[PDB]
Amino acid sequence: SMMEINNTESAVGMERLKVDISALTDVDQLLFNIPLDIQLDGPLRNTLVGNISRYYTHWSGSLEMTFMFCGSFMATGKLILCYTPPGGSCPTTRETAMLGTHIVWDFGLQSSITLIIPWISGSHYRMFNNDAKSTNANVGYVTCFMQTNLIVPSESSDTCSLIGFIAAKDDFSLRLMRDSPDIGQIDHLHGAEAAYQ
Amino acid sequence: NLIVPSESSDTCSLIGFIAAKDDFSLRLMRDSPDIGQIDHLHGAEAAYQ
Amino acid sequence: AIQTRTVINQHGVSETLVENFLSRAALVSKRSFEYKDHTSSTAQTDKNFFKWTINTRSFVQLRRKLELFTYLRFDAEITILTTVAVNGSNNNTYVGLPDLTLQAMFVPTGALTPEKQDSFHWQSGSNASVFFKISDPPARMTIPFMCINSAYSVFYDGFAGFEKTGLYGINPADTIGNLCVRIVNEHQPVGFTVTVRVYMKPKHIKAWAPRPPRTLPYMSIANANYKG
Amino acid sequence: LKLGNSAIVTQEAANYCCAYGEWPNYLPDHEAVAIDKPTQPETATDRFYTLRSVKWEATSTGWWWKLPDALNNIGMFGQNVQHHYLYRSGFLIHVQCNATKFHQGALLVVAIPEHQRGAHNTTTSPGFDDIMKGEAGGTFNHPYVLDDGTSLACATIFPHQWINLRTNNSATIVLPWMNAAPMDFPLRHNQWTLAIIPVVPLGTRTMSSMVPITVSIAPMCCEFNGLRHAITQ
Amino acid sequence: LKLGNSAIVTQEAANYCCAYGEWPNYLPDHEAVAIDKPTQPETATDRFYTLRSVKWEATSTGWWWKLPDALNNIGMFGQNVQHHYLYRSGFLIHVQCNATKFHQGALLVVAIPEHQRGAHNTTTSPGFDDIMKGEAGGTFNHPYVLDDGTSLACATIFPHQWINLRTNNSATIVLPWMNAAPMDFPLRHNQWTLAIIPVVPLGTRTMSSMVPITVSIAPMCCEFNGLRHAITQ
Amino acid sequence: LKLGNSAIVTQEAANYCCAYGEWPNYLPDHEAVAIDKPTQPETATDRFYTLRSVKWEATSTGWWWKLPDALNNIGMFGQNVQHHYLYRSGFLIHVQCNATKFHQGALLVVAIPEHQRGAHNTTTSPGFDDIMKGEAGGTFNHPYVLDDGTSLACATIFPHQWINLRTNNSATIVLPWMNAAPMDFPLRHNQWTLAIIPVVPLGTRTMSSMVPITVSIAPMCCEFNGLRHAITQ
Repeated sequence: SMMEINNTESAVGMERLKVDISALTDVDQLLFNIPLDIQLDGPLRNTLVGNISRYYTHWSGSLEMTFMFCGSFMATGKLILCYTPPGGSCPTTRETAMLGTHIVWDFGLQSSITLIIPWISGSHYRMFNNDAKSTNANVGYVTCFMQTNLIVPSESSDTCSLIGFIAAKDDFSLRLMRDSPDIGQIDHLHGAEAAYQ
Repeated sequence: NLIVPSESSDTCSLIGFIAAKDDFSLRLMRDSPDIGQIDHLHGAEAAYQ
Repeated sequence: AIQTRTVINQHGVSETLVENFLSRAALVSKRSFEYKDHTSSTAQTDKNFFKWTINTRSFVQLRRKLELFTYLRFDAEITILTTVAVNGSNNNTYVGLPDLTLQAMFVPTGALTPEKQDSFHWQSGSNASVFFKISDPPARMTIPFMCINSAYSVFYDGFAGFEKTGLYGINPADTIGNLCVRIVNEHQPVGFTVTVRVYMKPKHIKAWAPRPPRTLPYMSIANANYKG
Repeated sequence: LKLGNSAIVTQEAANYCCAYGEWPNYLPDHEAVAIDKPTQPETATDRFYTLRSVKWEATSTGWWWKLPDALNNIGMFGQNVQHHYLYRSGFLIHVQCNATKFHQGALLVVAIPEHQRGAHNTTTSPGFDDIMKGEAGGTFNHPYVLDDGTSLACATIFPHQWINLRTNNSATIVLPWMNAAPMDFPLRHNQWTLAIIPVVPLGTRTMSSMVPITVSIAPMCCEFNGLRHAITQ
Repeated sequence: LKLGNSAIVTQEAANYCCAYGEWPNYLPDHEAVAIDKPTQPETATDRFYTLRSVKWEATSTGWWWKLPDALNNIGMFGQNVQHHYLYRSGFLIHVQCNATKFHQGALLVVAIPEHQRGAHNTTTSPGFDDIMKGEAGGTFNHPYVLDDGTSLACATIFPHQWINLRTNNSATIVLPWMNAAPMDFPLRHNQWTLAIIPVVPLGTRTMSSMVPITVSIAPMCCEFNGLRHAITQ
Repeated sequence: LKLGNSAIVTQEAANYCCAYGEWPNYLPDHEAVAIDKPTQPETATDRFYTLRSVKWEATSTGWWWKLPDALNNIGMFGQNVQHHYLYRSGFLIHVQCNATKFHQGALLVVAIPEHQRGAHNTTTSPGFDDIMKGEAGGTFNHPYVLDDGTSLACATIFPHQWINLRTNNSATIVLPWMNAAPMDFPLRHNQWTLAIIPVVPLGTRTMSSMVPITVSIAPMCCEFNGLRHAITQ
């Protein structure tokens, strides 16, 4: 299931499921900064795993997040994906992306790349006495950097796009179901008070 | 004529290599005249010190 | 904005079953109907009895829970929790709360839905009713799977008929029933504002063709219109 | 390729989507309890009905054809839809696009069970005109919401393939019957909804140079109710 | 693909270069005679350290990264390089370029044992700044001479693959330890030198439209010396 | 003696305290259900980290070091504490004192599970500064109450040895993991609290002539979470 990979709030609706890679997007630039946290605003909001695990408090397990490049057939470019563990800082450059656990995905010949994430574990915490603070958790990041310039033929489009999906493995599991706060009670729906007639 | 798409480069290049097989063989070694004796190298007369 | 993390062992798969996931008795309909003695028939067909067509789309959270799946088969365990409340005042010590009984009658498709608290449809007999009181535990009726197809179309891509207008998503099937709750007792001199909070617990749940959940807020029960 | 009909579609390697892992099938023991005289296993109805090629631009948002909304009023399927009250059919969704190797784009071919699509900022239900579109089909005014209030980011849990134009230009979703009913009326209801939704706009160095998305549907294991019944004996 | 590290690189088919025909390995019987406490077979150090993508133009001449010059000051390899006196590691050179099918160019991926590179028209030795370049690495001012006085026309006798962009965009050179020493100090010495050298300039009908050469290095069978030694008994 | 680390402590006969009768151990079947990639059985982290010798006077009351509060910010344990989110380790508490045969004193070496120590006559919780002390550790302002509201007279039900200076100057408490959690974060939490508490003041005919209490801790079976994970496949 796709994620809202474009974290820019100007890009909303359709083109927030995709990120643009152009010839002017240069080398060693952070292209997306997906956090691996479920119940806070970001790419992991309107996903399958995020929305189903918003019905639950605890969502420990592993996710199987898959990216495919959506460019031309000969749209070749080396692109480094860095995943960071919950204990650590978010990478900002290719140099600190290389030190962490990372893969280098050249999408010249491979169209879809497939990432396996070890044991993301987050929950909902209400440790404060009746405060209802809705404590959150940061338990990971998946980042993107440009290993080289994306090059294209002159007749093809330079602004080549990229989408990505996320799934779950068998060790992913949920516990202690709750009401999902995605939709609140509107209490003035037009179809209401008609079944009540 | 070498033909290319309009978006690709028309001046398409070509390189080449050379190797040898097992029947290739050499005999009667000599000094290679690729580099001659310069006799005024800067690092010289320093090991001689 | 405190950020804390905990390690969860979490060696369970049965808590994410569809049966456990939808088998929670959630509030599906609630209103207070004014049973207080009607010498004059005012605000008819809703005053002296509680009528509600049995649908899961009336409340938003439980609605978004069951339209996670396209097709659903469940025997809806209906738990009806009625709490009366005397409107007005009589004295200061105790107003006196009678143990009045209620006929929580279930009116299926093809059956006559009552239009008043003293209509002849309440004494039909064919459509099954439970008679329970305030002092009694709340009425737990597990109604069976009432649909002429084999699953509840919580989306129905189509109309109830080839003509008329406004039947999109209205299955001729499903239409689980008309939960009609009255007070069997004749009108007391003092009045009660009884609110019927009925809870539906789906039981023996099988889900088919699972879907993306609803992400923008709902705007109507009958359709799936959106504020984009 | 795909020679099992009266009309074929020549393409590359198949790579079918077993939609929910299951193939189309006829009535098993459900035949006795459903509406009787369902015997017709209509094979001329299985003709590969190619809809007219919808036009993929960068500015486009999406298209949809409901599966009884499509293929009715044309061909053997349309004629038996008018002459027959109820039916059952799986559908062999086949989506092609004559897009060049230089073209840029992703395309969510998603077939939706019961796409009860809502209207935009009106509380009324959509009607006959804006639901029963027909051969050309409607366009997603809001493909990110899938016109239903859902999310396109989770549209892939439905039976779906993916036209990433750099690796494939062909989709094959082999839909089953997909109804609560064993057999259902094609006039009043749609069991499926093919949705051609570009999550990436079509990309060229020009103004998104032309590709057509030609959509070809064959009703697989299509089974109507029988008008020709021996009412005697 | 290449899932044996904490960081992966997804690409096409491998086509590795067994560099001089041999794989990386740890210390065999050489462990007893070398510097003691070498036990650490550091596996988090084997993370696929992708260097930042150097920018291939037609006007460009080449790039180089010495293998201990690269991967030091960053990551687990860099931190163990500062904390550790000596080490041994083979290197899995992996060179990718997101070049289109329309792009034109050849690229000599050559890994050089002991690239003692000379200066240009100065008799002095190159120093700390122009040898220990780092993550980005230096550029070949004279790639035909390989900055060493040698010839690029015979650079292929070294372990090498070939990015002919019309047939492959991936290189994989699986370097062994490559030292006279069994274990050697990474601060003062480089065992290898990856050299991305275009023998053909990058070709497009435009002004050599952009491709990046993303270079990814994993230290295979990387083995440092052990700081945590039981000095008792 | 104690040669199983990179740093040894030479002393007399061991006389260890199996803390609650059990030895340290790694994750058994609990590894699959806890946070994944815990594989690192860090052995350089097992270095015998000797804290600086706290100074036993007659006027002194006690000392304490929480076991993740100690050994963090120094050494391999400290560096992996900053680089790692969560961990599990038992601790080999070893308490020495170079006290003469003429010296007088008893010393309750007591390791406390979850020493949630309270403040003195203030109702507020103790904070970062007065809990996370560090290498030197805090001093018991009220060792009879153990700073917790409990009693020191029942502090011996905890894992404890006894430095009666007339019979032994060595303590060895072999602590297990001791948490409700299988693995826990070392930054935000302490599983143990070593407490050097003299129930007898140090006695000499002089003004309690000098002995140092040198405290040496080795994290036994120390196991962090793995940063170097193969995120591919």
